Amino acid sequence: ADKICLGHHAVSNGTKVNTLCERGVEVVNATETVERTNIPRICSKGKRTVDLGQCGLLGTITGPPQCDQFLEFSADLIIERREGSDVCYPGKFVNEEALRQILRESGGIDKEAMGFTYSGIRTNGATSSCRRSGSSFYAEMKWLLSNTDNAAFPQMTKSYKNTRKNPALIVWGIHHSGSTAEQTKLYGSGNKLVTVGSSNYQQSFVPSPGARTQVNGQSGRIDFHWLMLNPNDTVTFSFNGAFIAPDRASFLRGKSMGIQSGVQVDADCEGDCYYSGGTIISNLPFQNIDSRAVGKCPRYVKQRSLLLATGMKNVPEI
Amino acid sequence: ADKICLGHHAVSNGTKVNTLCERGVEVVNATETVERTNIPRICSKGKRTVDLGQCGLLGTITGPPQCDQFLEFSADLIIERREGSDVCYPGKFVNEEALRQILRESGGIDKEAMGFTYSGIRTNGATSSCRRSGSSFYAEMKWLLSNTDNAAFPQMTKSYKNTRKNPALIVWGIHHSGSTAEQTKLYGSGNKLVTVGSSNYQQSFVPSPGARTQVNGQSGRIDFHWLMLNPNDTVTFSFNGAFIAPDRASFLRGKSMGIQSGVQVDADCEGDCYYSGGTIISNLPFQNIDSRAVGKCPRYVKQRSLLLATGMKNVPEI
Amino acid sequence: ADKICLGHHAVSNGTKVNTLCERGVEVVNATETVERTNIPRICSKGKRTVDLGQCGLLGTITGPPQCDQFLEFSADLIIERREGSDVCYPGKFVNEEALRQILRESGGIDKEAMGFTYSGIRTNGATSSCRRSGSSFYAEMKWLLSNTDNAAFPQMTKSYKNTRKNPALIVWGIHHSGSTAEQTKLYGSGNKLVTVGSSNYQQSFVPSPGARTQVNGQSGRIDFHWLMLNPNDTVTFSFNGAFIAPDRASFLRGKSMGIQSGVQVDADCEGDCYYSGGTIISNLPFQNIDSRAVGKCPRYVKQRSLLLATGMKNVPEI
Amino acid sequence: GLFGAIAGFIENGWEGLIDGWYGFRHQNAQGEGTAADYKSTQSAIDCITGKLNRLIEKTNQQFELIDNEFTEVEKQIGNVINWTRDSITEVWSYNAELLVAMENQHTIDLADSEMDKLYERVKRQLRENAEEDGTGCFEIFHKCDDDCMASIRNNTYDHSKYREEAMQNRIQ
Amino acid sequence: GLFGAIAGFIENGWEGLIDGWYGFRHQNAQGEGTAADYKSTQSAIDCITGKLNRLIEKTNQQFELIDNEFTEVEKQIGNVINWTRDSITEVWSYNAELLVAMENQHTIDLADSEMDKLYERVKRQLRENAEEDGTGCFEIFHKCDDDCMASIRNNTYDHSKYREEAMQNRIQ
Amino acid sequence: GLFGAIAGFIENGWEGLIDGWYGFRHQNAQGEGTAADYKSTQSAIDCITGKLNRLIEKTNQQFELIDNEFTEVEKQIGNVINWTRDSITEVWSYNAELLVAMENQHTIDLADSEMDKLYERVKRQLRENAEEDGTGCFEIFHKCDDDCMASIRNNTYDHSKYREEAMQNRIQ
Ligand SMILES: *[C@@H]1O[C@H](CO)[C@@H](O[C@@H]2O[C@H](CO)[C@@H](O[C@@H]3O[C@H](CO)[C@@H](O)[C@H](O)[C@@H]3O)[C@H](O)[C@H]2NC(C)=O)[C@H](O)[C@H]1NC(C)=O
Ligand SMILES: *[C@@H]1O[C@H](CO)[C@@H](O[C@@H]2O[C@H](CO)[C@@H](O[C@@H]3O[C@H](CO)[C@@H](O)[C@H](O)[C@@H]3O)[C@H](O)[C@H]2NC(C)=O)[C@H](O)[C@H]1NC(C)=O
Ligand SMILES: *[C@@H]1O[C@H](CO)[C@@H](O[C@@H]2O[C@H](CO)[C@@H](O[C@@H]3O[C@H](CO)[C@@H](O)[C@H](O)[C@@H]3O)[C@H](O)[C@H]2NC(C)=O)[C@H](O)[C@H]1NC(C)=O
Ligand SMILES: Cc1cc(C)n2c(NC3CCCCC3)c(-c3ccnc(Cl)c3)nc2n1
Ligand SMILES: Cc1cc(C)n2c(NC3CCCCC3)c(-c3ccnc(Cl)c3)nc2n1
Ligand SMILES: Cc1cc(C)n2c(NC3CCCCC3)c(-c3ccnc(Cl)c3)nc2n1
Ligand SMILES: *[C@@H]1O[C@H](CO)[C@@H](O)[C@H](O)[C@H]1NC(C)=O
Ligand SMILES: *[C@@H]1O[C@H](CO)[C@@H](O)[C@H](O)[C@H]1NC(C)=O
Ligand SMILES: *[C@@H]1O[C@H](CO)[C@@H](O)[C@H](O)[C@H]1NC(C)=O
Ligand SMILES: *[C@@H]1O[C@H](CO)[C@@H](O)[C@H](O)[C@H]1NC(C)=O
Ligand SMILES: *[C@@H]1O[C@H](CO)[C@@H](O)[C@H](O)[C@H]1NC(C)=O
Ligand SMILES: *[C@@H]1O[C@H](CO)[C@@H](O)[C@H](O)[C@H]1NC(C)=O
Ligand SMILES: *[C@@H]1O[C@H](CO)[C@@H](O)[C@H](O)[C@H]1NC(C)=O
Ligand SMILES: *[C@@H]1O[C@H](CO)[C@@H](O)[C@H](O)[C@H]1NC(C)=O
Repeated sequence: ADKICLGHHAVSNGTKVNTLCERGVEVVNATETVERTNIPRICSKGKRTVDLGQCGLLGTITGPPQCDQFLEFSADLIIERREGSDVCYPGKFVNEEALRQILRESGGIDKEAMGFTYSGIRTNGATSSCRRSGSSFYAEMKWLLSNTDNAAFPQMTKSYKNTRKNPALIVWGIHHSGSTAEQTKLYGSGNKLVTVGSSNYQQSFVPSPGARTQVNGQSGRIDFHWLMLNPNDTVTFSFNGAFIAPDRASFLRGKSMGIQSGVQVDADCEGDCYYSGGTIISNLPFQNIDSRAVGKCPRYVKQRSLLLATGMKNVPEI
Repeated sequence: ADKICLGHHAVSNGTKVNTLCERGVEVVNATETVERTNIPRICSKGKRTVDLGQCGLLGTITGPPQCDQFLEFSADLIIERREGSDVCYPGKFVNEEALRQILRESGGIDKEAMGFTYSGIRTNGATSSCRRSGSSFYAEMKWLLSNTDNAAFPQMTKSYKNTRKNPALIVWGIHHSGSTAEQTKLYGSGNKLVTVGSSNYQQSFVPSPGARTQVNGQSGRIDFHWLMLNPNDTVTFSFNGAFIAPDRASFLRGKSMGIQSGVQVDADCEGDCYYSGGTIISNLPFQNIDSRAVGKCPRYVKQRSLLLATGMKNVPEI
Repeated sequence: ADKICLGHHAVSNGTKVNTLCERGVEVVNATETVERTNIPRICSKGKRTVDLGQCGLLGTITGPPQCDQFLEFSADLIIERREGSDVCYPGKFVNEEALRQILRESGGIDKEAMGFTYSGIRTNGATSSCRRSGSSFYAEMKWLLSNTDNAAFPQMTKSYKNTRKNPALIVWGIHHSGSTAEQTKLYGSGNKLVTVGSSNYQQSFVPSPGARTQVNGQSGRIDFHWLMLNPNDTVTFSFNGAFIAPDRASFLRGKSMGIQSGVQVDADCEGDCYYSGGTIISNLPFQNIDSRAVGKCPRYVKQRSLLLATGMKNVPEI
Repeated sequence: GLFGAIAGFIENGWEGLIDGWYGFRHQNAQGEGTAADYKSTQSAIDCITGKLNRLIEKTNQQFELIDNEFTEVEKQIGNVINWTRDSITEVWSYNAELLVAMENQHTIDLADSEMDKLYERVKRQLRENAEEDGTGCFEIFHKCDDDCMASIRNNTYDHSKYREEAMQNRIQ
Repeated sequence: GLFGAIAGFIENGWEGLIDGWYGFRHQNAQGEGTAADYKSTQSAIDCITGKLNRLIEKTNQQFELIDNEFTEVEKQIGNVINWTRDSITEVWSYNAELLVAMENQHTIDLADSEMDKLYERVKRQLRENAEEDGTGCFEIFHKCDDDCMASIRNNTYDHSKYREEAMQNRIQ
Repeated sequence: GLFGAIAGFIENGWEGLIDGWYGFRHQNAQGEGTAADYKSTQSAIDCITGKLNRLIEKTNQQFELIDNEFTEVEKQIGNVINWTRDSITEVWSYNAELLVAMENQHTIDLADSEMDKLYERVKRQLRENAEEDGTGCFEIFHKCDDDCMASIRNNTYDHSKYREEAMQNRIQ
């Protein structure tokens, strides 16, 4: 009268999961596969970070008085804020998004002089909208202007040749006056025309005076143009008036990554996935926080939770 | 000498399905998972629909004589036909696709006066290509001529400031004459130039007379330009000749959806998936009708049929 | 005292595969599902191939001296090399990528005369940068020029009408001189302006002299523009100077495919998947060679090997 | 299936069974009789309905137009749009063909397992009183009337009542 | 499961088993006793850990920005970007929902098969000396003390020693 | 496998079997003998060939170029093209890794099921005449020569001829 039996274990309360042919099956254990938590800071240890403040990314090429300490920077991570501006005199760039995308991964810039010299005309044109200790202008460009009121501007030509083994970046500007009298007061009567030439580039520009709404107390405008130079070529400028001449050329170095954020910076932390609210640190394959994260991040799904079974089916007593 | 037995049911003829390791296995049932039928009408009940006829979508901003009843409309569904046109005088818009995409989801427009006034020059320019009861022009713009043949057009300026809490839409036009003689007859001899300015916008335009092929009996052309205005900004026009001035500004309201079709409209229906041939009503996850449907639609696959088993394997008698 | 036993077969050395819950399980067979081998040649049998050498794809429309034998070609496969050039006088096209994409699948071109005639002005302008047996120009365009040094260029108009049942392709050019004296020498003093009109197209152009870097010993430039014509319309050119006139129009025929490669051509072969290093011939569903292959190709994956089991688990003796 | 019951040692099905998926069939001195079972049919139907509810539903996402079919758009962007659409279509065509075959493979094995379990339960209920024959039928070694068969159908069958007679019949 | 052992002919589990997943429980003249098994628990745990190692890991590919959230971009390209992103999100949402259900279905069947194998091995070890009863236990027909149960639990049971007594007890 | 036959109660395979996947091995007074089976091998081979035919085939959709490798294109569109291509590559890399492991898991279970089915079929025709031993083979309780083995192999064994002698040998 002897007996032996076989059986398995069970637990008081289990977890509900989904299978191929039912929803809500109870098991002993389960785990989670979707991430929902973050850190409200920028984790950066082991990399060089540059935190631009009031300076815009595109200002570092021209140098308004608010970008005086970022003229030649080196970094592995670049952070841009919402209050950054890149102009001291009213105006805007042309094809700005491509330039921003180029600069976000440059890893820094290096400046080299050009060597242009001028005779006869003036050079020290200044305005009251860009003040350092008085009236000043951009730190890397020159406002040519004329010898005196209502004078003649000789037609001139200038040239520059690249020498190093990497492409260079060239930037210049055109000035649109606020009326038809200021143009004749600053560059004399007649017609004005500029032309830019290179091996794979040829363009012409002509000003257009007129009255506009007042921004920063001014009515004129400035337009900025840029080009990229192969490392054996030559660039030629031919001009007669309304020219903002460059003074230095920029070269890239290395590579990096850039983000836009609005939180502070922590130097005792580690991460590789960033978004506009902090850092995501996890090993799970899916996330449900943001769809525009950058770096090495898990994929984005629209579900809130997905449980994975880790035990047998639960059959409690009684 | 007693006996008991076990068995299962069967049917005379079954259906063939595909498994992981064979093709053509016979079962008792199967169902279909791909949709192939539609309704040859635009089913729309519970929503407000506007059916534009000969009127083009872009015409409702300018108001040719064929869009007189759609100047201020409200709708949730917008339908465009193949015969729609948006010009009474030869010409075309600039950057039209973006404007069409903006207007397709606007949900309607509302018009507000501007308040410009003119002195000296004429205002009642009319043509024979846009006839209402004689010779007329667009219903929302003005054609500024000169006082008399071969006269002077004073250089003038106008400004407008937004007041409401939403962006506004501004549209103007430029006229390219058919010959130099016509230009000097309508606006006098000399040079002509217009300029448009705002906070985030500055451009200049200049006409260019010439001879072209005859469309609708005319040789000149008209170009339309547009811009969007923030709810504090100001727009300034400075001009001397060849200007078509605006008269009213447009504001959006709500949201909606737009389609292109070629069938009639039914008011006793319900649907959310539209294409250029009717409506698709189904709960199946896949379809094989069209790849450019809009709304809430099943996904498109290139297979014609896919069966899903609903029973056991069929083993008929004998 | 009899006994009968059951068993299965085994092999001395097996292959390792991956399952759902283990890595490195040993079996008797496995096969490969990723392709890694190619043929370092262009396999082309049963199709007509054209192998452009020094001639660029866009040159066949204008006809520089290096494209004299490809003016009217027919092919099913088009191959472009790295040394191809499409200019004999310095210049460049406008919107070149779209034209290249159009031409890559044309399948060939056919030329038809236009019939323009001129009176008074000269026609035989030639340069030393395009030499056949002396000084010459493009084979399908005409350099107008003036009667004599420092003369007048009458304002002229020309027109052309399509007749066939397919769209046509029209190409013209504008000349930018190297200085402000050469423009006067070749077309006389004053202003210059050209205008192009059609049903759905109206543009104006004006030259711009200036000094640039020397390419091929020249300082001027030439810009090429193109348009497509519907099979009932009319094109009108109105010009006064600085015009390069067309002579023939092009029509497409059939369809084909185009690739860029750097290897030789084999005529005893067969394939449908090409890349810049040869041909891919396989039936496997995946490949790990190149991600920019064209034709009917397997899909690209980043793994190097993936084995599929073809037998039972291997349990060797002792 | 891979359990070897349907199309295995059971040669064929019955076309006269119209009120279930599985059932019994008995023959004694009085005559023949047929019935049907309830639990296995319910399990199979529940699994099928669960799969159907899981599958049949459409998305809740809205898409709009990005191109035009009355007047064309610029070529360089239309080419990109066409390329992207053609790329997506292949993935969506592959997924469905995988999923359908998956479910079709699973269902038949489920049905086979249910039949095998039904056989095994009845085999275990009758211990040392009946013998297998290899075609899905059991041979009883004592006298069983209609009430005994009905008891066999719905459990509550006591094997101690007939043990001695069945053993004596079987041993000799 | 489709093997019919867990939630099948075994009515419920034991909450007193805290050192394993499967185990024995014996009752003889001296008293009751309990123990646990090692091989099946190890197999199940190994499969679970293999699945966990296979699943838990993230990618190695790096992505960057293509639009701006401070100043907007041109509409005609932003629409295309938004359309593409929304298209990708659906595929990535569908894949996970499929995979999780797949693995959840597989695990329970694995556990059920392990329990069934453990039962079958013990059934085969005791030949013509014990009888099944239908609820997961065996009834022995001879006298078995603690050492005999221990020998049964670790595959050192010789059936030739007790054959004659068990056969005589069973036949009468 | 999850049926517990291959690498289960059968210790190892045979390297001398060269004309099949499964087979017999018999020993009697005359000597030893070996043969092979046909049905199970055919079933396994058919399943393998079906899988191979299903898998090995390439698409028929045609794709063309959208960029250039001699002269570059505008940056803002090249970035979008690169982003889209990198997005697609990940999906196509994930799908294959899932599918291969799926099929590898299925095949071994299929083979194990075939072995178990053959074992059970052989077992079910020697009723009350042979006894199991737990290592995959049976002991016969009467005198069986070569012809009797041959009849066992090809399903022509009558259990009524030897029943009395086998029962008398087994009971005592
Ligand atoms: C991108 O793919 C679409 C197809 O989804 C291409 O549009 C299709 O282009 C063909 C060729 O012209 C059209 O066929 C012809 O259309 C004309 C005009 O209606 C008709 O008269 C002819 O009888 C013939 O059917 C086809 O209709 C059109 N499909 C549309 C507009 O839905 C498109 O061309 C492709 N993109 C590029 C850049 O090629
Ligand atoms: C493509 O999708 C994105 C979303 O991922 C769209 O951007 C979103 O646009 C809405 C509508 O303006 C923004 O909401 C509003 O933003 C303003 C500005 O911050 C705020 O003041 C309002 O209270 C409201 O939140 C939303 O922020 C924005 N999301 C971003 C920038 O991440 C985008 O518009 C879509 N593309 C196109 C062409 O519409
Ligand atoms: C989009 O991705 C492609 C890659 O599929 C990028 O093209 C690749 O760019 C790199 C960097 O210039 C090229 O490498 C370099 O090529 C030059 C030319 O021979 C060589 O001298 C250098 O030593 C170096 O190897 C690479 O060849 C090129 N791949 C191609 C053209 O197939 C492309 O740049 C990416 N898009 C953007 C906007 O960056
Ligand atoms: C990269 C790739 C790989 C395979 C195996 N592919 C198949 N075969 C099916 C085999 C079973 C699993 C789904 C796919 C198809 C395919 C086959 C038949 N009809 C269509 Cl519409 C598509 N397209 C595939 N693409
Ligand atoms: C075209 C299509 C078809 C189906 C069946 N879809 C499902 N059902 C799941 C059923 C089980 C297999 C995975 C998909 C979902 C879905 C489900 C749950 N949550 C979300 Cl967010 C989405 N989206 C689907 N899309
Ligand atoms: C978002 C995501 C999630 C997972 C789990 N992923 C895996 N692991 C495999 C685990 C088994 C199922 C297929 C995927 C991979 C992966 C794996 C191996 N090789 C490469 Cl190249 C990639 N990429 C994944 N991406
Ligand atoms: C469930 O799994 C977690 C993860 O290891 C573990 O900590 C926990 O102990 C498990 N559940 C039980 C009841 O042990
Ligand atoms: C640049 O051009 C000169 C003259 O053509 C040539 O000698 C030189 O090798 C080229 N490259 C560099 C890097 O100087
Ligand atoms: C097969 O399923 C359909 C779907 O409801 C049902 O109408 C039909 O009756 C089923 N087949 C049989 C033979 O009943
Ligand atoms: C608009 O501008 C005025 C003046 O700068 C300012 O007072 C006001 O707050 C701004 N916003 C609105 C909604 O008026
Ligand atoms: C494994 O499969 C290959 C493929 O046909 C075959 O050539 C080979 O003979 C198989 N293995 C053995 C041991 O036969
Ligand atoms: C089973 O059927 C028999 C028929 O004789 C009946 O007496 C008995 O009550 C039934 N059992 C139950 C639980 O209803
Ligand atoms: C099995 O357990 C018994 C307990 O009596 C012990 O004597 C024997 O050594 C054990 N077998 C092995 C292989 O350890
Ligand atoms: C089976 O084998 C025996 C060998 O003794 C032979 O006599 C018999 O004819 C065979 N049966 C069949 C159907 O081949």
